Amino acid sequence: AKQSMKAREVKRVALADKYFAKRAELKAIISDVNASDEDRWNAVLKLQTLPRDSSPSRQRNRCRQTGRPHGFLRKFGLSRIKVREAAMRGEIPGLKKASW
Amino acid sequence: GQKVHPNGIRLGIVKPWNSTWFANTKEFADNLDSDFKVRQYLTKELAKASVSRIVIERPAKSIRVTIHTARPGIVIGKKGEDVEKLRKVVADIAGVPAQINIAEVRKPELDAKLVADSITSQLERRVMFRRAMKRAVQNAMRLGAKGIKVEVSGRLGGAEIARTEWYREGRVPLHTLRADIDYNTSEAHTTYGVIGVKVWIFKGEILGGMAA
RNA sequence: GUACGGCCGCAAGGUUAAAACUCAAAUGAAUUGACGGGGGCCCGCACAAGCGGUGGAGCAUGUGGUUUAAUUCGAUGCAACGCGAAGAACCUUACCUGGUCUUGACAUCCACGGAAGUUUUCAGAGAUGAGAAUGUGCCUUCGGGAACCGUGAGACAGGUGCUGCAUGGCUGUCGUCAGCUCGUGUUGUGAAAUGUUGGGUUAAGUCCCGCAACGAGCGCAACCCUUAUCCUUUGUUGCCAGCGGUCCGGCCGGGAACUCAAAGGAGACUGCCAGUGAUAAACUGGAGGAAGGUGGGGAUGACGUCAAGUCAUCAUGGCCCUUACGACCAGGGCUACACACGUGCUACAAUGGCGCAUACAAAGAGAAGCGACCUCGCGAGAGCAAGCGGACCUCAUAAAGUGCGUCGUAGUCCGGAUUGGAGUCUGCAACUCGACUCCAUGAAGUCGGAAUCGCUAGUAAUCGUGGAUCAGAAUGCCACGGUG
RNA sequence: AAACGACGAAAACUACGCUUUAGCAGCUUAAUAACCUGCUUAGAGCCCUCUCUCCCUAGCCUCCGCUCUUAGGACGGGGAUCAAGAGAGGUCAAACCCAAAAGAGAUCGCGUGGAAGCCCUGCCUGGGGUUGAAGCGUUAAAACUUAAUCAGGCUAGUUUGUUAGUGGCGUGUCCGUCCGCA
Ligand SMILES: [Mg+2]
Ligand SMILES: [Mg+2]
Ligand SMILES: [Mg+2]
Ligand SMILES: [Mg+2]
Ligand SMILES: [Mg+2]
Repeated sequence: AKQSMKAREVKRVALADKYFAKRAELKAIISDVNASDEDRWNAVLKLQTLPRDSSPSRQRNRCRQTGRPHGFLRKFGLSRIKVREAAMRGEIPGLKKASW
Repeated sequence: GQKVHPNGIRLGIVKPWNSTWFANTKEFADNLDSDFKVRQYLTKELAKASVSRIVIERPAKSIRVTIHTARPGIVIGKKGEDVEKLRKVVADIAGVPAQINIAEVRKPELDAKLVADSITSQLERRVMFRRAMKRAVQNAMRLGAKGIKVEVSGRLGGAEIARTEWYREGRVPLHTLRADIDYNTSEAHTTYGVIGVKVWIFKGEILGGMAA
């Protein structure tokens, strides 16, 4: 839960949610073979000097409440230690200890 | 660190939940954070009125917060407008339209939090810790309860060594899966440090489980 | 019980028997714990019995040491060492190297000014400096307001820095082992004892009897979750018992007997007959029964022990740094190494590999998604791309099995690692550092000392599939069924 | 190496308190009693807050969003005060709570048939596309249509290719007869 690391992660979202269209169209163009070599090279050179830390696959999924950089779960958006205390208190509509 | 948390095992038998709306793997982290924020704001806004439980619901993109307290006079205020005034701020916090409900408890000394409260207050105002403990025990026993186990950890009576002490009157089962075990925990802040207060309350045998 | 003194005795010594000086104790009977190289009984794959494995050999992360700039933090006998880490190319993650800073990257605050803002121009790898093209988004009395930027400090930040010998919370072990206590009464002047002990019995302080014990709490079981026979309800995306057309496909016409789907129940309780046992509890057979003695599996971990482990999820009383331990991004290193170790995958070849018909599972995940086809590629997958928050579509012709052939005991048509090159998935970028692919060299190894570990039934052992982490990167982790 | 035990016998909100009534329970031979208790309700003592008993008005409402307007009901608007009684409650209000509207009906927003810019086209002529830029129309309509017309001074003869003077710091700081770009 470091304050220094808690701002870079939100920057990596507030900047990656803005370049969605340009990056999508560039990926489509450079992925479709029906293009021109000079245009593709210019596009990739323009893409690479875009801010580095704004890439979608350049941020580790950080926990919501405590920001633990390991064990992040898609279902709850929380780490194991916090989902334990959440499901134990009973705030998760349906989380009961189980037995198959 | 030895006993299992009783609420997490009594969730699916008798004890109701505190959040049971419907989300799909996308907004529950946000819903959980909103619930935590509204609860922590409610605690700070009603630190004087004895408040025990807060339940949340989300029917059709709208948030409902139900508070179970014993002093609704402070929260209601004169002319019955402070409830709406704070509903405004909780709606602002939650974003989606909000509504609140009050479930004032008659004779609430059997509530875990409200029976673990005001003893923290006596310890803060330096009333004798043994007097506070025996008063809490007698107050929890006089209302017809069948057993209260409250655990006190850390500097009993503003001491200098974090010790472990616990009283037990009546019977307080922990392995029976039909016994209503109301459990909670609170903390007391004093000039010498912090003290922990954990309370289990055995209501009695409840057969049939849910659906009354 | 010593010296002197008297007596006795050959002697050894015996007998009578002090004083000076030191201390506030020296003791005996009994009780509770503890301990014994004291004893007895009982229990658990604890031994035995078995069956498979680990030390022998590629490889994988992990551990100690070494090197290194760092080889990022802790875990250190069971109870750390495929641990946190449910997946380190940069980002990452706290370590290292160069450069920018100062109420700072991120928190409330005043004096005001600009709507916030979108595209590009440039110097620098970058850290962030200059700036232009621009926009004036909704609103009170226009000594303007919310929102967002900008500056000036001071009211403030920040710390994955340490202290788990201040702690909360959490977790593991003893240990699902069976004990740990209390109320009253009784006994002994009393500390204390009884209950809790003793025989049967059990998984048990489980049940019975006797006994100054009688009861109660935490406790052992049950109440909680699935499986095993049967009942009813609802019949779609499923079934075709019977009937019909039929493109031979359940396609529908139909239906709710069934398998399946989720809701409520009957149901195994020593209930029985016989023996044993104390005319008990119980144990053993047998009968019914789908199941029999707890019917079969899982959570639930009793008072307490280990200054047990984490101030590195988090919070946290004190020290602490306040122009740097706070903070800035790029490149490296966490992945390295003459070594030793825990664990596992991979093989030793005739029950075994090579290929060609061919078969039966459960449960799962799916919209920045799951992703049928088709055109292709010896192969990875490329292009085009239907359907689907899904009893509808995908992942996903599962294998072991089976019938054939084939090889013939050989470093092997075994074993699949190292090597040069080739593309592919993937994320801005795979020299450090991914995985997949297939052509090519085709290592080691041929059941492995002392030791040593796991299992008592649908379990060992084998075969494949599924799930979470995540741009991809599982021999690790968690589950699922088949054989047996 | 350490570890004492003293005073809710200095009940710390009254939850309005304050009064009182039946039973229960801890107490023990069985009971009572204090209260040790909570616990169903009774009534008013006693401070109370709100809607009231005042009058005026017939207000009044609700499906269509507006309307004279329709069975109807629990429906109900302003002004000073309260004499004594009555409902609730206790620093009490949203939701929980109890059942709703009959029709007419302009229809404003909401969708227009001949045209102003963007399509060869960077100034601008394009009817071949179009917008509320023009007739118009109810809970809806008298349908209707942002792309494909060749080509112009269309960045303007010197910017595309011959080529020429000095309205140039040219060159290691350089004055330097000169090499070389316009
Ligand atoms: Mg403290
Ligand atoms: Mg002598
Ligand atoms: Mg015995
Ligand atoms: Mg039987
Ligand atoms: Mg990733």
